[PDB]
Amino acid sequence: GGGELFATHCAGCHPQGGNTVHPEKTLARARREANGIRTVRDVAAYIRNPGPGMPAFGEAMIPPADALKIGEYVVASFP
Ligand code: HEM
Repeated sequence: GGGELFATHCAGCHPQGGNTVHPEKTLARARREANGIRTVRDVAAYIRNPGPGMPAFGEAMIPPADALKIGEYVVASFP
């Protein structure tokens, strides 16, 4: 499940869709979209080449199908 993948790999730094490292860059829809992360595929692609301070999630670690599940959970969970 997308929710479980998020809890495992992302919730530590993005609890409830926030950001413990860079306060301004939360997962809230308006914030992420202002930075070009709008679609499920945008989220999936972003984790492979993220911004400073965020570890990169390669395809070997998180296969395409799972990256999409994470994206599906992110867009629906954080308005
Ligand atoms: C696969 C799980 C994760 C997802 C889905 C995710 C997703 C995102 C997204 C969409 C953004 C906003 C990008 C922007 O607006 O420019 C972001 C930013 C960020 N994430 Fe994550 N993240 C994940 C895991 C992590 C982890 C584990 C950490 C903490 C070690 C982390 C730290 C950050 C930081 C520091 C930023 C700011 C990057 C910058 O300053 O450009 N993220 N993340």
